[PDB]
Amino acid sequence: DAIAIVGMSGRYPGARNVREYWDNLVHARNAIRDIPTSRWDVDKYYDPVKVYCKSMGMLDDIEHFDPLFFNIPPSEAELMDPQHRIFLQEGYKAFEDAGYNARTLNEKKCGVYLGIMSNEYGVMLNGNSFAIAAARIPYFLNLKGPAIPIDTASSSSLVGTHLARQALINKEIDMALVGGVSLYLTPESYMSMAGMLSPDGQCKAFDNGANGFVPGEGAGALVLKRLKDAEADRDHIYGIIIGSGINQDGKTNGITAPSAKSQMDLERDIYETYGIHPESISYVEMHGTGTKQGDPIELEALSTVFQEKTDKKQFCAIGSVKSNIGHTSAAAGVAGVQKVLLCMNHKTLVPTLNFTTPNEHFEFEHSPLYVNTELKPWETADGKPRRACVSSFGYSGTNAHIVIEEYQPESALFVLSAKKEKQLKAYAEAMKDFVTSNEDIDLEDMAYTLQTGREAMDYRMAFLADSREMLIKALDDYLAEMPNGSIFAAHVKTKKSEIKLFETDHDAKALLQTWIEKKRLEKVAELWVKGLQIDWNKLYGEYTPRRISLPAYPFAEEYYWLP
Amino acid sequence: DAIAIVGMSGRYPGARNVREYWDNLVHARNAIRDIPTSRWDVCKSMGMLDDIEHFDPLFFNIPPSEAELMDPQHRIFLQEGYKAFEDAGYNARTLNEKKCGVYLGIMSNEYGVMLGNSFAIAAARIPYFLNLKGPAIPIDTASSSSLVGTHLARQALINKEIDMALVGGVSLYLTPESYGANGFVPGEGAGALVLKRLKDAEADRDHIYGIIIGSGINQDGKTNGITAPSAKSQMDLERDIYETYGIHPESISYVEMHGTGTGDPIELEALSTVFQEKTDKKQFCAIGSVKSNIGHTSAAAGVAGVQKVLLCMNHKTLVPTLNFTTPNEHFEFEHSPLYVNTELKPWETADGKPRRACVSSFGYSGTNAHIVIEEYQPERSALFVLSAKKEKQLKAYAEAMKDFVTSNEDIDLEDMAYTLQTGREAMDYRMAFLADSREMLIKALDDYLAEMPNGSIFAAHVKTKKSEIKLFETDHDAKALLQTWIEKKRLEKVAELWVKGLQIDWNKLYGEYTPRRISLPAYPFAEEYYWLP
Repeated sequence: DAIAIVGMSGRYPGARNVREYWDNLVHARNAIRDIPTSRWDVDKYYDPVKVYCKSMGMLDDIEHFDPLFFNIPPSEAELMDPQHRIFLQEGYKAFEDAGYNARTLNEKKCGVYLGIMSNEYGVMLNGNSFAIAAARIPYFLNLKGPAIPIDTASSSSLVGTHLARQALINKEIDMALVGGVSLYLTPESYMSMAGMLSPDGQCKAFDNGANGFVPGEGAGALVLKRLKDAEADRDHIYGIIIGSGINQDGKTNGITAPSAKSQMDLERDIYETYGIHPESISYVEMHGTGTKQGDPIELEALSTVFQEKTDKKQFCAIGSVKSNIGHTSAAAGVAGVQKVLLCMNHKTLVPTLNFTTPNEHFEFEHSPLYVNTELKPWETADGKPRRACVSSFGYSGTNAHIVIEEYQPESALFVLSAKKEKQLKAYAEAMKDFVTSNEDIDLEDMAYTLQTGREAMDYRMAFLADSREMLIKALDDYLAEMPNGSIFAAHVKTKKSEIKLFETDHDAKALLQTWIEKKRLEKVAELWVKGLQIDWNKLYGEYTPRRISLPAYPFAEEYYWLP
Repeated sequence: DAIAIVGMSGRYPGARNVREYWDNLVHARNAIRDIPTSRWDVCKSMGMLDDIEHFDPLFFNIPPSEAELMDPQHRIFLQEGYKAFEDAGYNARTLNEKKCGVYLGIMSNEYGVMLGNSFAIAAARIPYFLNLKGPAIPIDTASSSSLVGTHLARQALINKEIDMALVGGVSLYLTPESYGANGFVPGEGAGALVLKRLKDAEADRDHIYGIIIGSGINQDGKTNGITAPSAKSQMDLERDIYETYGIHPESISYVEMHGTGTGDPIELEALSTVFQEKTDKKQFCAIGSVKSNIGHTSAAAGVAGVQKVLLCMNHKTLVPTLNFTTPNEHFEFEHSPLYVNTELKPWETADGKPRRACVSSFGYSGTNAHIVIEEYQPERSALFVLSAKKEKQLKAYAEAMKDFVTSNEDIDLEDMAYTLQTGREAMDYRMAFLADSREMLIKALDDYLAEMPNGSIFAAHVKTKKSEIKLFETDHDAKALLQTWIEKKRLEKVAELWVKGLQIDWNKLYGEYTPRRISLPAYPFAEEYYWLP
């Protein structure tokens, strides 16, 4: 039936994580910049009549990777497509977002469905196949569901979502990691203009000035489970997928042109199959690429389908994050899904950009649809969960559309760890920022997530806190190296002898067990940082807190490029 | 539930089509040859396709100059995919707007680099040409690709998301750069299957090669190096399929192994262990690998193995696996359910049970597939018509038909005529004739090709005869006379008119015996050379 989204991670232009993404959306920020000479010299390719677009939504630090984290030799990292490297990182972080770690993922039947559509690095070099890109995560984490790359161009990551959903519903897998990654490394690729790109370097989605898209870069991942499992497992749930479908354009006027009729059939068939009335939908993240003949076709299709079922007018807001970040290609679907989930979580709609005058080939006034350009509350009537759709159409003519529904659910000991001390310090910084930004964080849920939803790695710190202010101060003291008697820290490999007593003696174990049961947190903390395995479940009696989303591992930022 | 395979087409080393492929398997032929300098200047061996440069772009409404810029993987699959539909007896008219998915195994980009050529487009060429409306997805899981695609198509069909699938794979080895058991020899190939729900295939009176009764896919996960196999994943994959679908290993009498000649002992042990969990019976399941004949055809490996199995079932015959002198030391056969079949022999089954077989396909990225196939057990002059887009191809079509009839002494003439009438598109160059036996049919095609006058043979180019058939298209008495003819047995008249362009309602030829579509030779494409510009 319903598929829960239980974890997410993303990296988009202007946004290193989904928190910065949300902040950028709320503030109507546009991330598109001129391409710098550190990528390639646009002057050497630019002609106005060659490339006619000089702009891109670009990711920062595409060369950065933490190969040692993944048991990969540094020299092999230079030979790996950065698409692979960046997805490996984001995919891993999505699992940590959900509160799953290597131990809890080991041997899981988790499918991996990866949207990917380009091979620039591998060519520049003359390991880098799409097959291997999709398999890196399963190899690392010892997953056992199928690992399949999907290249249906810009619908890839939504196609992958559809396949994962079907596999989950058929019980062939028990979890999925779905995602997409796109980079534009070369003037040659990004180039293919084919007439596709905007000379102004903006996706003017829905606007009469729409004249092509601006390429964008990105990487994102979602972790999916059947809703009944997610509820039994006490996952945190961002939203639910309640319908999806894929089809083809078939014969169009040129193989890259869209089909109104296919888009209508796709949407109608989904809504009929899954019993979804268009009146119940209040937002659609459109494919919305800002192409002159594409945009009106999309609007007219969707509008027509909605109007078959209702006479209600201007009840469904439409937008496209491509107006913020550009066209992120194989990652486009996952970027749109994330935007929708964030909007649902905060009960807020955010502006779509670059919209001055409606496209002349479509009349909005008598449409179910309207273009939302305002930051505003996402209102819903009565009890009802919010619902939204996401569309993603590819140049090869394979289309996808999904429907998402809002999910409506019925002293603490803080521990942190990393593979290197420098990354522990970066972790503490990330947590301090997060807590600073999130004044309402539930401290007991946060601690419980750090205890049970993160792997205990070799460099450790821990401390007690009963409030946000105390928590912030401990992290500050840790970072400033300023003495604080409630902060503990150690490198596990250095403390083996100091812990052995509690691992082998029967009365020591019984005293440790008693300590954990009577919540003697200072004692548990000192021993944990030294490497002692703590049975965290024993800390909790009648009441067990819940896993929540927290910042995920701060990878080492080591540069690797062509050998 | 069950998925029917209603069409196939294939092009492998030494075999231009599935009929030659079968002939080569029966005779234990090995297609591996030394790589010639015309490919590159030289492992010096490959299972190679012939004339990989050849394409018929005009047939596909593609400009000849575009053809040079198309990855021959795309071109060749477009041809084989099309032909699979014609094998099944479907044409552009009957496929138009069908919800048919396309799932294409493909794992290399050599041409594009040497130089439109994305995997996404490769999968979309057929849907664009035929106006298909199911999703078109390329699959790159390396050598398990075409079997992974078969699994996905099967699940979409079961879930009613599509009403037909075209599944296939294609691999070519174009560059030196991308290139007892001692490793594999690379092979080239392209193959396609057409799939439907069994209930639809029976209602539609399709011819059915076999049925898929179970499939699954999984991953190796963490192995010792990312290209190493996992015994445990292979076992879990097979066990899960057999349990999910209620399949007893005792019922299985052939397995087409992944069998790359590297890996081999892990595969044997896994499958043997799974079977032995459920049965004590010894040496009842033959194993083989067509990679011994044609090399490792990579993305196409799964489809090549499935086709071999279907062909074996259809002819109730097991064929030798090659290059086997002594068993791999790391596996003991004697007390195994499994035995290596090296004989051409009858495929025996007990008390009228359908034969069952499995096909395994494992990729270097660790995504595995396995399917289970079951044998399907089904419950006067004729008017032969042939047409092509050019006269030269019409002649090539007539030759292919004459060879087929010559080779097949038990062909049902009424089923063949029916297939030509209802299962082929009426194209601009036309011929037709009457025949009431195999001998007369062979003689008519011979006469046609030898240009010997024969009063039973008609032929025309449709664009040249327009004025001459208008008399029948619009008049109500003319339609009645035509309708009368489609009835008092004057096939000669129907034939003359058809070749000139008149649209005939073939259903009207049949009262309440209606023949059945069968497999016949498919379009003989123009063999035009296109390579790098």
